[PDB]
Amino acid sequence: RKQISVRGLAGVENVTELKKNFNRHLHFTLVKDRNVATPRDYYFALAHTVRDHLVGRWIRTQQHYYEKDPKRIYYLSLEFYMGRTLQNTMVNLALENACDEATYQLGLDMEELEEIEEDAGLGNGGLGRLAACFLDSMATLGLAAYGYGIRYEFGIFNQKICGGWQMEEADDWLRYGNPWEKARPEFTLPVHFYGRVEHTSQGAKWVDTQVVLAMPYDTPVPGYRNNVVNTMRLWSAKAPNDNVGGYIQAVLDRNLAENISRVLYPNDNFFEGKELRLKQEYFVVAATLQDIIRRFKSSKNFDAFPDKVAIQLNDTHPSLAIPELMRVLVDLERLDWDKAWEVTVKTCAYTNHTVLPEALERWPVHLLETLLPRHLQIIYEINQRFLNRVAAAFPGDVDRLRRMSLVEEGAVKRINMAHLCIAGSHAVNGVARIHSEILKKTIFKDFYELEPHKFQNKTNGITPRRWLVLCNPGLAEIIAERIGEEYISDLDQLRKLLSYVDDEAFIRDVAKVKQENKLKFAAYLEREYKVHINPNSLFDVQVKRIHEYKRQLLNCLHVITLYNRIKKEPNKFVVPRTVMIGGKAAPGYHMAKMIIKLITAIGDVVNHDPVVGDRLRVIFLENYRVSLAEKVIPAADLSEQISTAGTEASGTGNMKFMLNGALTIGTMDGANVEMAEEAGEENFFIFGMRVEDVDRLDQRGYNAQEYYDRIPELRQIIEQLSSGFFSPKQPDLFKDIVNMLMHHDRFKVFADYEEYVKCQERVSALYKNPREWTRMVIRNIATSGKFSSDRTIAQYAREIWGVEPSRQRLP
Amino acid sequence: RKQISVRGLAGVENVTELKKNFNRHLHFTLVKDRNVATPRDYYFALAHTVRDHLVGRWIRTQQHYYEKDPKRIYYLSLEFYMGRTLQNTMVNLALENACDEATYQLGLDMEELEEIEEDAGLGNGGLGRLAACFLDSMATLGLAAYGYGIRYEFGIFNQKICGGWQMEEADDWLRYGNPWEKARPEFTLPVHFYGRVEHTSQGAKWVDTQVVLAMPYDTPVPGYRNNVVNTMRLWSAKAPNDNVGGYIQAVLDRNLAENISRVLYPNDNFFEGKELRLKQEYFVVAATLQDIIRRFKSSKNFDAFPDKVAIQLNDTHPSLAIPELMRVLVDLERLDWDKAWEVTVKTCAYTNHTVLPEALERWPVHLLETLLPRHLQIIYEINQRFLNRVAAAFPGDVDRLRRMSLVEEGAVKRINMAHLCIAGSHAVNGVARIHSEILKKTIFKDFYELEPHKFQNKTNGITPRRWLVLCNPGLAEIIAERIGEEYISDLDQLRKLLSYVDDEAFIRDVAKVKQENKLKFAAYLEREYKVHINPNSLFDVQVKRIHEYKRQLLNCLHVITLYNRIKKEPNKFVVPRTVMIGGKAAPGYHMAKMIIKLITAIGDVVNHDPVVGDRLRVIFLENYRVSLAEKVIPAADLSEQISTAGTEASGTGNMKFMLNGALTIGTMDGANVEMAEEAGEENFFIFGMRVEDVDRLDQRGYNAQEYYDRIPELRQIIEQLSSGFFSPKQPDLFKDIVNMLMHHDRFKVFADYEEYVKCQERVSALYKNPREWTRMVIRNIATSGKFSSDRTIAQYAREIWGVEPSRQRLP
Ligand SMILES: OC[C@H]1O[C@@]2(CC(c3ccc4ccccc4c3)NO2)[C@H](O)[C@@H](O)[C@@H]1O
Ligand SMILES: OC[C@H]1O[C@@]2(CC(c3ccc4ccccc4c3)NO2)[C@H](O)[C@@H](O)[C@@H]1O
Repeated sequence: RKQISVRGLAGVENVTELKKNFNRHLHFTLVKDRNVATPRDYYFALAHTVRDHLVGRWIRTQQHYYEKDPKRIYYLSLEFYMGRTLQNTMVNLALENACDEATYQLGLDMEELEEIEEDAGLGNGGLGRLAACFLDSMATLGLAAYGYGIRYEFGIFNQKICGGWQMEEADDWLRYGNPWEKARPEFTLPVHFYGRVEHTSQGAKWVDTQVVLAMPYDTPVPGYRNNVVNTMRLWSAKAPNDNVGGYIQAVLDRNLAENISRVLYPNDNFFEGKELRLKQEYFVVAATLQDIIRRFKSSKNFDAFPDKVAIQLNDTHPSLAIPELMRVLVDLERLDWDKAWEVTVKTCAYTNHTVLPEALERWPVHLLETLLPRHLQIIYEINQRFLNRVAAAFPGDVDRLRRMSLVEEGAVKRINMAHLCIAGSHAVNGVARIHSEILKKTIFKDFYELEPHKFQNKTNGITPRRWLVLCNPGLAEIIAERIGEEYISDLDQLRKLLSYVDDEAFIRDVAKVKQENKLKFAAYLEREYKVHINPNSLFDVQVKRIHEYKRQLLNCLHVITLYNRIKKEPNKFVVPRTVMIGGKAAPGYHMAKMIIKLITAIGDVVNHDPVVGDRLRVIFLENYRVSLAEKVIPAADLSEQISTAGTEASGTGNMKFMLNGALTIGTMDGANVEMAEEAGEENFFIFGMRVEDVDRLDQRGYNAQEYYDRIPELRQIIEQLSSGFFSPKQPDLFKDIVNMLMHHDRFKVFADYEEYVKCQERVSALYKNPREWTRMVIRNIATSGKFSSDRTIAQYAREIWGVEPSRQRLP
Repeated sequence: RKQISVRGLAGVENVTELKKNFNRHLHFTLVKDRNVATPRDYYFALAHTVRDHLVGRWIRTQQHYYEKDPKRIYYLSLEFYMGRTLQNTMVNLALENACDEATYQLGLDMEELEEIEEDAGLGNGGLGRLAACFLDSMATLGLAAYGYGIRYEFGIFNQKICGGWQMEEADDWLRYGNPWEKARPEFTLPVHFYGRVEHTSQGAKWVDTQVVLAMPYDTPVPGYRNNVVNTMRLWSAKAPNDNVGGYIQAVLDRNLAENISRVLYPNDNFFEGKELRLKQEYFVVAATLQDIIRRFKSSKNFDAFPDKVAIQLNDTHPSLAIPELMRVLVDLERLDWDKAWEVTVKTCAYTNHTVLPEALERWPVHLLETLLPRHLQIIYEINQRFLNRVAAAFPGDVDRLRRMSLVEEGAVKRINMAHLCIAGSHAVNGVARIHSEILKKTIFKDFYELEPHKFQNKTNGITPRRWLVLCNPGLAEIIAERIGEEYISDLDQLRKLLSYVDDEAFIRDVAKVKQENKLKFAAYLEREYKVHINPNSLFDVQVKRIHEYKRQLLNCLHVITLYNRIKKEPNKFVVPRTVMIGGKAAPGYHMAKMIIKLITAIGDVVNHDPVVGDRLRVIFLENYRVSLAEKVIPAADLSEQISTAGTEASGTGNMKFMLNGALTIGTMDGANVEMAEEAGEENFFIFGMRVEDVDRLDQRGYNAQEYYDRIPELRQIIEQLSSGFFSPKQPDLFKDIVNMLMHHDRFKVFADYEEYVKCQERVSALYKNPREWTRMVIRNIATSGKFSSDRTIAQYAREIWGVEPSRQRLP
């Protein structure tokens, strides 16, 4: 427990001070005493005690940036998937052992207290979590960086499983308050909606608008033991300051404006063109850019703006920053268009995260005209000048003009926000090598040919603080025992572990740590859900949002295959497996909801077959979220990363599993390709179509029937699904799944079935050899260094932002 | 400043500690340093520092009640007009001088900091303010007392005057947070609405309900220097725990339930039968009674309930407590009806505050059936048994049965909540002697004849902490200089001041203090509104909610009379006056809004007539509220208390003026009668019809025309109003006022005009003699002791609650 050296020192005076301040907060802050105090009270007492330790550094860091006047980095995102904050703060401030000891002396288990904290679940998955890892890395690398987003009252919904189906409940994460945020109502700013444009004496004027106030809440972002504490600023919607029925209703109607920040849109990789979403996007953009402009002016004429400001667009969601910056510079600051545009492009950079056409933002022009009339005007002017440049570069190429235009023609005329982003940014990057290459090759080929220098790659990463030191201290410890602690903010040092592939002690310890994590996760499921899992089974884990492209269905086909093979040959030994699948489906995503039901339905049969017993178990992990990822990933043996080649832009869950001692079964997709490159393909369970094979199938037409006709075992499974074998009380329950698989499968599940099953056989074969399993694991952990988000951020800093990262400690 | 001894000691170590804790809060709580810190930051730093001093006493007091197990007093109100808390806390904890010194040493003016605090304006006027004074007195008298109400997000609206008209703005009092409250989400309770009744095996069951959660916020209520800190618990509405459009809308629709605690209904003396108001009333009642029941059970079978619980109903607004208690005792606790009813009546007591029929609560039975079906059933059963008692007591008296029934017949069948309250309470009281007498004489004569022992008087009071020591420390000081400090919680000791009616020093000092207060108020108007007032004028003040019965219009007639008399005889000396009128009109109250416009319109003419100059000025005091009352009342020379005899149940503003060195012009109405009795009528400017005279006019019919025909000066004014003299750009602007006065005046303004004007002449005559004015003032201050809310509460305690008050200090 405390034996773990990476968790820091429990200094005698520090422990004494912590206990004193713990008790002080219990008394003065919580207004409790030990007689009526609950574990929740004790969590809050600890949270406040720990938060106090951030204050000095937080003030000093922000003063430091004022004095040093570095270029400031503004990371704009609609999502920040932060998770819990207590343990992270302790780790980054080197207080974990001290607080553990302090709480122990008070008769409390700190780990029990940590479980009280709600996730800040202000994101959907990978995109939101990337933003969170990025904040952590930017602070650790000493960058003057500011996360900007929306403080949703309700984050990603809490998932309940009832009758085998997903049920959604409001994520009321602020119910007991957030001890980490500091409300800043004094720095509230006005955001404008609707209205109209007057073109007059000085120029254009946006008038007759409806105002929504943006109230900022600042959350500290501690760097790893460098005394840096940066800021995440999240905006909250507030109704503007200024008959009985009339009056009362008028007060109640304040809710309408305040609804802007009420709830996170729960879609992963899907664009839903709701007006409320558009308001949210403009809300963050307008308030944020006001802050940026104010800070710029309070630092020493807009020529130096791009020298002192970088705006990073987390996908196109804050793309309105481009026309908003132009609006402020032209309409308010009175710069000429050309200069303002020069400034804007040098300030802004765009990160693309998605490949699926339905995930791209294309807003109807009518909606933009009504809500943001001046922005639409500016977008049209941007388009005219941009297409003039295309026309000059490629004279007579009319189709290219049509393809590149920010304006999409059709029944409903729309603005392509990705096109706007490329036009208005000096850099455009994808999120893994394969993805960034395909951007230049197909998706934005025309833009790449116009401005090749714009296009970059920044392979994603994860923070080794949250995703190793916090969630897997046992693994962190056995590593530090061999190579010291430098790797925690220099993850490439993990390559030193290749020297221990034949080290008996290290082989022993790696396996020991994994088993400890598996026991702990089994204890979690037993405690929280009364679900029993076989501790001596292979933990086969697919955790990620439920999506057709991510192919949970392919996993389902394999699970049924294992079941059917057992039933055909009950006497034949098979490596016992616990197959775990978890993830949320978007509320409006019918197929994803059906897929969850199929997983539970498969479990209903498999988990109660006496011939199978504990040899195979299929469980659906309820309410997959950051806090759960921190529990299950360190317990995983096999990481399922089985998206159709070309569909997962990068993935980040893949990296978490690799860092935490799981072996990977995956396609050559997203960052899987680079992970396999780093480790050596011999150390990865790579299977299935490459992108080239998918394209060849698309060329001739994907016919699922061919695979059904040629694979007896697949045929059996489909017939089980169709006939009601997995839904005897409702035989036709899965007809939609069967129909999609047979006739309308965009993701070619059947095409990878045979290779997947065979690859899984090789997984089982290696697991039968514990020594060699663990040695391959070592080869994975040791080469996961590239996938630190420190590496990613250092690249953003040097290649896009023009700032030099620094691990230098503040006084 | 600090010379003021009543403000306590500035102990050296105390000042040192306060400065240290001030700076600590600025750093750790506010996350600021002296470079960026605003006066608001400094206010909050002081607020947190002062609040810390309540904590020990607050915990100790509540533990004391658990140990001592006294009878607990629950004061249920829909309104708590608390005002600001910073100064009050300092006064009651003897910290004012210490904090003044501490802040001074830090380079800050504490009075400037105090002005930053928002009023907790969770009431309309007198009723809400009475509740607030009562909380203060109950803590000062060492009673185990709990205020229970609703934490409105928006209190009484902020009043703006624009173009001479009232404009309403949302009172966003929680914008910067409330440092005084402690959120208790852990003690959240479910409140049920709608649904239906099942009568089954065990009995009746309320099922299929919609749930709204009640989250409590506790606010400390310090007694005067007795180390007692009681609790005001205010409930906040929270939505219960458990397609894309569908999901998002479902989350947004949480606002509907949460609207229950959104806004205070802004009506003074008017019943508006809105469903939302009914929900608010049940919301407080249901959550509160759950608390009461829980505390009762956690203290040592329902036989002892009335021995350990008192429920005081602040008017009929929480009247649902009666059927709710019956519901819990019968349906949930399984007591037989008779026993439950015995318990209920002994537990509950009802205070009636209003005389006007339109202020009485009469809820349509259809609304009660839909919203609270089980409560309606219980009400009907209460009615049947109660009328059985009436029938037994008065055999054959069928009309009495009809008159006394809780059920009112007609086109819309309604429940009379006052009747329910009398039936279900062991005590019923009015709020001044005249009012309590008329309850037994007319309004509830039938109930008085049935149960005379139920009927009591409890003349209202005001706290001499807020209403003397806080708002008028200069007066508090000159009093303490002669008689010591005991009077602060023993106000009857002010009678000792009668010994100083001929004391030259005291006459000098009383007049000096008044002039100081007048200078300060003039400085306030100049600073905040750039309005200049004549410091050497009589400050003639009518501050109270705008109501026809309160007769601001009569004041208007007198003001115009003064103006017209000056114009007729410009050379004749008149005592210079500044006539100040302030108060909010209910948003839906057209006549009240017109009256505000008339006051400003009169000012528009009078204040700009060069013949008048500074001899007469008429100003409308914008946004009258508790904090403003604390400023203007100590500056007042003349207190306008001019309600039609029989219409003001008590009044409390009257008492504030008397305590603060103003002489009173008033009718024999409400507590005015007792005030004049205490001081001697020779020391009051009493004028106009007595109740007997009003009744005689009602008997023959009020004909306003008679007065118009007989009073030339009145005729002139009405013709000025009709012809557009006070609205030249809109000649007919005041036609509705004129029409009401001439043909539909329920409050007989014309009937008191002549006596009012003549009485005002006598006011001016006495003001010409400063010595004799001040001597009469002394005679008023010295006899204001009866009107301490300590006296009132001691009476409630002994005569209704069955508890003995105690000024005993806690350790
Ligand atoms: O770069 C971070 C990650 O970004 C994605 C895209 C993505 C996402 C999330 C929310 C969205 C909302 C609207 C439209 C597209 C969205 C895409 N979530 O995960 C990619 O699917 C994933 O491969 C990548 O690792
Ligand atoms: O007892 C305290 C005071 O109570 C009254 C009654 C009152 C009031 C306030 C809000 C109301 C809301 C609905 C119905 C009646 C109401 C009466 N406000 O002032 C009386 O009008 C006043 O004379 C008395 O001093």
